Amino acid sequence: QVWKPYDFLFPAGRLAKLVKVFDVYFKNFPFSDLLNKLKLTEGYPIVNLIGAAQSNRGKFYAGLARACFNSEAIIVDSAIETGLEPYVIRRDLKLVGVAPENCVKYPKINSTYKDPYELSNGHTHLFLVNDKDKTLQWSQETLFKIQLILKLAEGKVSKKGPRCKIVNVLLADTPNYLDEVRLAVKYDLPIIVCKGSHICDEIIKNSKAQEEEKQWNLVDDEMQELLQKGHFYMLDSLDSEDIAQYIHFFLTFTPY
Amino acid sequence: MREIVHIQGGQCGNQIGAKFWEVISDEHGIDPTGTYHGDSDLQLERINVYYNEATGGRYVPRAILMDLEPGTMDSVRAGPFGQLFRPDNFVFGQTGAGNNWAKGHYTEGAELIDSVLDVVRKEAEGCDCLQGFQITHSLGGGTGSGMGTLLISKVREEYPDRIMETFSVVPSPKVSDTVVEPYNATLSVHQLVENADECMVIDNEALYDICFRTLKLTTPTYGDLNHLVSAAMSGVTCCLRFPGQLNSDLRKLAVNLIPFPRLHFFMIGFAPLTSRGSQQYRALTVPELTQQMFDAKNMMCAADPRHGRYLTASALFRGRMSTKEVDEQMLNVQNKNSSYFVEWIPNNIKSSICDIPPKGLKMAVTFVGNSTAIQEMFKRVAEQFTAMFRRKAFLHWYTGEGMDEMEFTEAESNMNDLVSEYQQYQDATA
Amino acid sequence: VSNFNQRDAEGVLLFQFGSREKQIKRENKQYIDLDKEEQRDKDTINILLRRYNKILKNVFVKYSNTGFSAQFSNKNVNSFDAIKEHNSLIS
Amino acid sequence: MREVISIHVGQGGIQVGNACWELFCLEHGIQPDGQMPDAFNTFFSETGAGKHVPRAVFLDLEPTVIDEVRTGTYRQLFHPEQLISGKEDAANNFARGHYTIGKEIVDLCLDRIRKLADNCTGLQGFLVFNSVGGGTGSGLGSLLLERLSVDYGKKSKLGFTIYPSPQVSTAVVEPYNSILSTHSLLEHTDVAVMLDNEAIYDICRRNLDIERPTYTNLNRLIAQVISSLTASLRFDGALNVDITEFQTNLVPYPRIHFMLSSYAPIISAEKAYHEQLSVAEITNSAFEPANMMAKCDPRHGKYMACSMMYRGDVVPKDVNASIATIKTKRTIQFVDWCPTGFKVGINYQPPTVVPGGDLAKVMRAVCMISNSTAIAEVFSRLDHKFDLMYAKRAFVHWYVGEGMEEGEFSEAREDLAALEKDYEEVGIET
Ligand SMILES: Nc1nc2c(ncn2[C@@H]2O[C@H](COP(=O)(O)OP(=O)(O)OP(=O)(O)O)[C@@H](O)[C@H]2O)c(=O)[nH]1
Ligand SMILES: Nc1nc2c(ncn2[C@@H]2O[C@H](COP(=O)(O)OP(=O)(O)O)[C@@H](O)[C@H]2O)c(=O)[nH]1
Ligand SMILES: [Mg+2]
Repeated sequence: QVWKPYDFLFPAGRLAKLVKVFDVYFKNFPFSDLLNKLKLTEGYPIVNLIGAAQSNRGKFYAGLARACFNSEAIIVDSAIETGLEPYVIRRDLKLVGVAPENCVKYPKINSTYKDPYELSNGHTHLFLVNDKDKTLQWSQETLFKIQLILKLAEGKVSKKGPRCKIVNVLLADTPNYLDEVRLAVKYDLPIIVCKGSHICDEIIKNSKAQEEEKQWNLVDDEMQELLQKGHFYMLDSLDSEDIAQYIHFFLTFTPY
Repeated sequence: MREIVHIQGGQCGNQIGAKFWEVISDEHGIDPTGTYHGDSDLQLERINVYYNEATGGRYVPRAILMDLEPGTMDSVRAGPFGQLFRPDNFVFGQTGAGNNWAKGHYTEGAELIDSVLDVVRKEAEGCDCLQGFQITHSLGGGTGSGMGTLLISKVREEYPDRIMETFSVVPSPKVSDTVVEPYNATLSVHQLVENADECMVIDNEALYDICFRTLKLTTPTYGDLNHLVSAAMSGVTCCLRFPGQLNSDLRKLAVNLIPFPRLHFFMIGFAPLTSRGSQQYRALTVPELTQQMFDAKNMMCAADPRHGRYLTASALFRGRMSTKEVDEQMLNVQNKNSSYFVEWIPNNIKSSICDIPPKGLKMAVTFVGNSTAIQEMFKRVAEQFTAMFRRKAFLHWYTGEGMDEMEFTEAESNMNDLVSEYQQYQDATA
Repeated sequence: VSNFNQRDAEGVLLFQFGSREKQIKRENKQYIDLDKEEQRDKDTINILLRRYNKILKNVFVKYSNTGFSAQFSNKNVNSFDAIKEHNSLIS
Repeated sequence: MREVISIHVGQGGIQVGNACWELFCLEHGIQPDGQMPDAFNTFFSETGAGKHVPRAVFLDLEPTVIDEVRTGTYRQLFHPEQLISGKEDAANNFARGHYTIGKEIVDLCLDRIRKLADNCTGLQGFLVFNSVGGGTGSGLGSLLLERLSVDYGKKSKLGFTIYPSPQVSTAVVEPYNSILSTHSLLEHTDVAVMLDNEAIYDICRRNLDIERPTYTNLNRLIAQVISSLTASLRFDGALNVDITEFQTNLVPYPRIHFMLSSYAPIISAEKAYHEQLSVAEITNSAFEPANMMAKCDPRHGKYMACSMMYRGDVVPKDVNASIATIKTKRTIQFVDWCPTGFKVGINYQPPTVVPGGDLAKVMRAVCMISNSTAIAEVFSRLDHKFDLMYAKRAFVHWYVGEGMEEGEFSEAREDLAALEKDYEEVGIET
């Protein structure tokens, strides 16, 4: 058995579905059977958060959650606390976390100290991925995360229709964003670069600068090449209404 | 302090009250003219529980009498102790309900109830510390079972934290005096479970059985049934009006006898009861009282208590007696009958002692037990209801006054759900 | 809740394949904190509460003294301040 | 210049306070009117000319018992405004007396406590009495202890709680509030003494030869135990003991302070004088398992420390010669890490007799306060009783609707599990 589903109860929190994947490199992973068992069988619009971690973006996440609610979109992140959780819980949004099982901790009952890599309350579905040797690190789950996103957007094969729209939101609050951006560009997916992280602020600043004035101090050369090849959209706002308008636009229309 | 007001409705409730107040007045030494002529000091210390004070030194009950026809209250006034009731509290209509629940709850009972609610509000707002209300009415009549139950909801909506008592006579299929009894019984049980904090069922068939077998008197009349019901009614609040070893108000019984909020239908019984010719043979002892108290034929309901298991039980001893004997006898009555007591709640019998016995008796006991055997009454009531309703017999009388069959279906479903979930705990095991 | 001799661990982690779904459905048979809400919602609600404050205060005063409290029956209210405090509360 | 204040809350607390306050007044020669026709200062205070006022306060929400006190022969003794009374009873509901009605009364009690404490100059500590299996008693005792622990801090408080019997019970819901109150006083009281009724019933039956005892006979024995405990503060003795000299001798660890008591001799005047009542035989009778004042078997566990008081004409050498005999016996074994476990006190004043009572006049008596490992059985059986009904969440709605949270029941269970584990961990040898 390549995967096993569980009911996961967050301490003082919601009941989630937790799926352990025992081999992330398994050829032809049975996503159809997995998603049928989770009742995730419709095609859903997807908002994928790239490099999501704990950040001071509170009102921005309220706008993002509103746009996802109005579009019936599933949010996909890295299963750790981001500050989106209160808005997701209140609106009954589907929040899907994908993480390596070895890189995350299970929440402790009545713990006075939250670990920054603890699974956050608000996730409705958790995908904990492993290799055979249980040595998986951050970025190695990224291929599984994108394949899951593509299958969630396609839904059941019997629905003859185009897949639902997928938008990526580059937060870059963690340094491990590069592999996920590389895969998003490879699948021709739109990427919203959101203000608030040092990496995103540098990208936005350099997008407005003339070529001769561009200074890259934090962004790797590979990311600079990806910015020319991919569909990147700069959001120089932390306003809840501006992110909601961007997400709603990209979930409804493809501008390229 | 912690006093209660009396509200009665219908003919049956008025006849019950006409003896309950006589019994209370005789207990407190109040003459039918409202003048105290008692012997003991304790007879006056807690008289504020049931009686108000007026100028001239006379006492007046805080009772409210309501009916949709004036005959019964015009008759109770001419009876003994009929002058105690304040004339202002008499409220009545000019039409009547004709044993039709719809007329007494939707069309006629709705317009009249404002006047009686005015005097009810006057009585409750004034009193020192409210304990609660006690209600006497019959489920076999239209005006009673309608107006009383709607008044229950109206009172509960305004006093959600107070306690509410109801002494309800349900129509037995053995002695039937009205053909439309199942309809207004089933409709009333639906509303009664949602609002009453306590309910005590009483059956005329069980009263006749008791009178014929235990007292062995030749010709029972309504006066004897009323006297037994009145003694049982007085026994519950005795320790609230007199000192004792372990005082226990109504709220304490509510805490200890109701495990879940929807299981509050008790059946009661009074001991001792002996014939005139055998009153000299018997000797009053605690074992003699407790053996008659748990006797199946002594229950005020035809329900057979050895057809189910007690969830809990209560006893209110009266007179001066040793507590050690009471506790050991309660333990013995629970060890010898372990099969009829539910096992996942240990020590499910409550006891209380009051040092003031009834006038003329040296010892007395009032028994209030919550048992699973009460399901049989709702079963037969629902059986008759569904036998009569499937043909829509007598339905037009109810449907001509704004009521529909949907409220009948919901009432039947809720009553059946109550029956099922009441026995759910009978088969529950630890 | 930690057990006997359990300083701490995790008290809510795993059940069999969403079995709790049937139990939660049987058992099932949120406060809006304006300080955590969007600033627009906080500001618009505060504007509306200011606009209708006179109505809300009339409604409050109309209902705050309509309940029968046996506690405040005229005899035992020894101080004007206790009456004032009661009249400033709604049940 | 040494004082102590006794707190009486609940019906059982007030009824045992009455019992101890006849005895103290009789022992110090004070008439029931409070007038004498320097040892009184421990319990009383001088008013300047004439009467003495007890250093006691009576608490209850239900007014019947206080009204009985204020009309008896002792109406002139107590200060009129230290008999704090409520209007509405808690009705065996713990959440009521801790969250709903006790909070509005606790402030007056604390004001009275301050007004009594400012008079004392050498305050030794507080005494408190409360029957645990009741709403107001347990709830108000918990709240008062919690307030006193922070208002005064290091002052010593002693609790004479009456836990329910193993099988004999008067209520049906008393395990819940017993467990909650044990939770509350586990971390808040310095000494707790076991007092369940069944053991004292057996004592009366076997020794006093009374076949129909009442609560007064039990309360008189408890009053005698209290007098024996506090005699050393107000009478000259060869080997004195103070209240503050307890946690250094009977309490090995801060968590473990529940101990069970015994008294000897207990005998009636009809056959008391036929035997010599030597010190050896009385100190043997005091250690008999059947004479424990709580229904627990000491043969099932080790002893930790024994503090035992004598009074009369006893000589220390005879006491030592009897402690040696007890150390000799093979049926009584002490814990390994305690080589000597006896604290002995000797007083000269013989116990006083109450006229019309049960006990006779004797020249020698012994009262023991013993801490033993066997006490865990009562906790285990109370826990088992609690779990049976908490499995199905029975009677919980009566507590959730009075302001208490759902999770409050679980943590009391966890603390009892911790206490039971601690008692097992202590009793193992090294
Ligand atoms: N030893 C002894 N125990 C008593 C006495 N009276 C009551 N009790 C015990 O107290 C328990 C119930 O608590 P009570 O003291 O009667 O009532 P309460 O503490 O005032 O609590 P409420 O019911 O709310 O009034 C019973 O289980 C009895 O065992 C007494 O006179 N002597
Ligand atoms: N105990 C008792 N029961 C009575 C008396 N009179 C009538 N009943 C019962 O009440 C039922 C009829 O109720 P009814 O008079 O129609 O109530 P109403 O519609 O409110 O007036 C009958 O089945 C009788 O058994 C009485 O004096 N004493
Ligand atoms: Mg009481």
